[PDB]
Amino acid sequence: SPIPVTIREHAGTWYSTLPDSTVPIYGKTPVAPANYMVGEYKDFLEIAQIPTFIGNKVPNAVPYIEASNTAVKTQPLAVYQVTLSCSCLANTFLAALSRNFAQYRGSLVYTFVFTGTAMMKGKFLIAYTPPGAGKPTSRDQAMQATYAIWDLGLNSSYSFTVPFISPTHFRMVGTDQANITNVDGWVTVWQLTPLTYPPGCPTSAKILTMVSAGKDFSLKMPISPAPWSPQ
Amino acid sequence: SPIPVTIREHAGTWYSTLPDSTVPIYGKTPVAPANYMVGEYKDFLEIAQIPTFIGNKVPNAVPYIEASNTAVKTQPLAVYQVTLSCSCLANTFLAALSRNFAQYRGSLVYTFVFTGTAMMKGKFLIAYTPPGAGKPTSRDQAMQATYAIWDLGLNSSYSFTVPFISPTHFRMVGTDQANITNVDGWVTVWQLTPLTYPPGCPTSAKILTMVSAGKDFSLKMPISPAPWSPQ
Amino acid sequence: SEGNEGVIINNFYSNQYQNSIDLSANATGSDPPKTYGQFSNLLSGAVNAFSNMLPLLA
Amino acid sequence: GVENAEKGVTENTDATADFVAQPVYLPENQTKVAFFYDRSSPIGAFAVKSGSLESGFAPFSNKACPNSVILTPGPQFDPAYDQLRPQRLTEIWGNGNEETSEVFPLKTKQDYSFCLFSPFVYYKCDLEVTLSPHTSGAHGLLVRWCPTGTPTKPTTQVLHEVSSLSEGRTPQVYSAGPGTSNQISFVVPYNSPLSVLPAVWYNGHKRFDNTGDLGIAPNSDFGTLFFAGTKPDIKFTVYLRYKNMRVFCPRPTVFFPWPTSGDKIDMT
Amino acid sequence: GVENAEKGVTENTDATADFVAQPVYLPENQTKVAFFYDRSSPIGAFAVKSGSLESGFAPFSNKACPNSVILTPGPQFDPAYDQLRPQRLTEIWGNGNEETSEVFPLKTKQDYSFCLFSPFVYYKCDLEVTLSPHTSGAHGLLVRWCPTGTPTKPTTQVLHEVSSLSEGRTPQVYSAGPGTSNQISFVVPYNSPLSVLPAVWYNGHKRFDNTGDLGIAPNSDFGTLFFAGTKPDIKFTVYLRYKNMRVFCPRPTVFFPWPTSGDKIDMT
Repeated sequence: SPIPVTIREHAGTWYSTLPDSTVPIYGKTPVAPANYMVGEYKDFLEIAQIPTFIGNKVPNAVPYIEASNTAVKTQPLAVYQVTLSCSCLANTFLAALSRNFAQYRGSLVYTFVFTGTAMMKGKFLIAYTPPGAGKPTSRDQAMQATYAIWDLGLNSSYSFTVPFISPTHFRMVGTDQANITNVDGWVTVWQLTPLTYPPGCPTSAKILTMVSAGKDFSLKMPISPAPWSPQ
Repeated sequence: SPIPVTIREHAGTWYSTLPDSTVPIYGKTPVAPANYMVGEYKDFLEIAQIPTFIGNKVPNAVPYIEASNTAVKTQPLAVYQVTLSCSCLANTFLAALSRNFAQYRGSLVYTFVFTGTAMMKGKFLIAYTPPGAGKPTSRDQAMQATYAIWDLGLNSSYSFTVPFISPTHFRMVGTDQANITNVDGWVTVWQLTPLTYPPGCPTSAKILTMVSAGKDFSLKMPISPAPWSPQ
Repeated sequence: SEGNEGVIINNFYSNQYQNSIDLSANATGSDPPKTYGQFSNLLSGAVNAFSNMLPLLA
Repeated sequence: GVENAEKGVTENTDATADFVAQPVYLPENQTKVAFFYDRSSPIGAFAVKSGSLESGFAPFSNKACPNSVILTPGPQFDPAYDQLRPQRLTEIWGNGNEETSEVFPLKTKQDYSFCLFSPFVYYKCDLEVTLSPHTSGAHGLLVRWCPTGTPTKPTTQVLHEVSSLSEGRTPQVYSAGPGTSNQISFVVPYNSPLSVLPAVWYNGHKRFDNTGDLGIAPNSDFGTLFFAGTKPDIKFTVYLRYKNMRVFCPRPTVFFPWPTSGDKIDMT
Repeated sequence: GVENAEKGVTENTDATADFVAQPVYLPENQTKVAFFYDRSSPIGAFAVKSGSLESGFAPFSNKACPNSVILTPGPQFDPAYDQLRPQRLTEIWGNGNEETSEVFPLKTKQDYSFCLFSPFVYYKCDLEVTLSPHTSGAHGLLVRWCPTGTPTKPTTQVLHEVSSLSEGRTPQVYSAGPGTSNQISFVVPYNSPLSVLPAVWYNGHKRFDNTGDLGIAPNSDFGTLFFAGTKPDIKFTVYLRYKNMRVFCPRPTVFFPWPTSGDKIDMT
């Protein structure tokens, strides 16, 4: 009547991620009601959608880019690599969230908030260039890829979504080494028309830059990034 | 047909509080009928409600306080901290019970029994002051908090309940170190009117002081206090 | 959702033991049950009505 | 609320009686008696004598770490006869016996926690016992359990080369192998001929002769345990766990010293 | 898509809003909070003092490898009182304390991963603990777990020859035999008197005296663990696993240093 068992070779091992529970030692303990509580979330995707600041001019990072009164088709206002590893994104919640997973999929959202004067006017060309032929070198080449024209007026910001264009269903989150001329392409910001203004107004303005996940965005396989010290 | 098992890493441990039973070695033993027995209880809460004596004038403890023929608004007859750790409560069943648990919640009941002459008369102001502004220093400040006026007459005692006023659902039973100016406030007893009497009667009386749990009172998580020796 | 547990078998320890007990407090308070068990001392003869009565003062 | 405590019974309230308040009840089950004592606590350290595995048993103690133990939460031993079979006592003996001595650690064997808090006159329960060798290396332990009031002098060796503990049909337990976890566990039934057991004191004598010595009621324990084993140098702790505890008649607990210090205590 | 971020809320899109595209959603469940923290991570290495198995406990550390541990993912220790009971801290201490020193490995004890990524203000959960001896030979370990806010000075030895850890009815765990797997595992309930716990910072003091020292809310941990054992030379790792995690109010995470290098990072 005692039951016969066969002991597996792995007898005694401890698995840090075992899909199971252990021995309870202090049962029947009621907790302190926490039912008045608010603000709970349950999925990181629930908040990955909130835009945080992209760092410009690293390592002297500022949360914005500057538009000028000159449109050089040869000069991007910004060039971001589309990699959740860009030093550019290093401190966005998107990047901080993403660094705990192995792969991502879906839309990335670059939000621009114009902060100049109400009296200023201007147009920007924001483009996404998939990899393969290198980064575009003039607005004329960028304009050949996915892009949008942002006109300044009553409405303050512009939300640009870079479409997930990829051979694989998912893309690796982080880079092992550095990713070349690769990565997954580039977001470049250009002036189409120069910032124009009347007399009595500054001749340049700051554009706030943020990033977030699109409704499309997914992350999978939780891991740990290489440990670091903020200092 | 022998069944394959995976041995957990914790193989061989002994848990002092395991929610389970062990091997029986002497079965089918009938007991001696104890069915004539009376007086059984099943929950400590069942008896925590019986008042026991508060010790006054520690370490020369007496089970009572003394009322006089003078009402000094500046002089409390007693000041108890509302802590199940007060040296004041050290020998009440409430305190002895409570010291085996981590937290409590609910009403504390301070019972006063007048033991003076039938010919005496008098009025007391009993107050509970929540923490935050320190202990009251005169009956005038106590009177600003929760209080009751106890009038002497035919009925011998007065049952004062200190309401559970707290930010947390539960309060810690015992103190780690000593609790300052904290603890959970104070019960202070003051004379409103002096003890008055006719000729031929003593000019002071003893008031018996006891404490008990209210119907509200709860205790949770059984532990062990620091060991002590009564001597 | 749930965590990282994916065993088919019913938990061997019951819940009140495997987990903490989530309770909820209502804003307006709750009445203790009337009695905590059946232990009690009893007071009898508290009142009156019946004796060698009404020879007894008014 | 006005009241009259002289009646011997006092009406219970909540903040609701005298002030504008609300009751604040919340359920919990850790205050039930059965739940409270249904956990293990130690009664002392014991030892085995050299080569007891293959010879006649004989009372003996290592460092006031004896050979046998009475299953009871009350005091027993009496360090002065560490070499005699142990007995139940009516007092706890300090660590030393003169001024300059110390109370802890106690010399006698008892469930100090049970002693410190048992607000009942009588109780009934089953006893779960745990033997824990203070070693993580192999350990052999032979145990003989005798119901209360039965023969407790396992002194005659009847079989050549077999411990005298290991004799008869009296329950014997033995753990000893290279793959054991060294500890032993088991639960014993309630064998006192008494209906319920005195928890603290029993105000009567042992014989009708009134050869006056009050305190303990005869056969009011769970029996005696005798040990024989192979590591005469390792000591082991013995723990008690009260299974389905029942208590009758509340009574006072042990006195706690007045803080000739503050207006509160702490820990230790 | 034109938008107005000043409102504090921004409409979410997919490539579909401005271009000729299609949504590309695919389900996954590894981003749920509960799933994410329901895995073990280490908080540091600990040690046992010599002969603690049979004597009074006393704070002590081996190489800044102490004796007891507070169950919390936050920093604790303070290498300067490696011989004092440990305490919760409001900062992490580097490996050295002067220029020429090093940040890793850290000296304090904490769940560095939790610290690095906890985008919530408050949380609630049960704690699963794993003790792993750094040895594949026999190992004896005695553990005492005390709920938060209860007595934590397991200093008086009450029973002769029994560890002072091994006293009372406070949960004690012990593994020690030639056939064990040496490791210990168990899960403790949530015992803070607080409704929910501060995950990073608590902007308030300890007393109403405002004897100003903000940071940690009192009794906001899962209790303290005390260790006694037989291999005073083997250290063991302690790991935490958050069972049924719940978090409230998103907040920022730890700063990541600007690559004063490329336009991307890597690993280490």
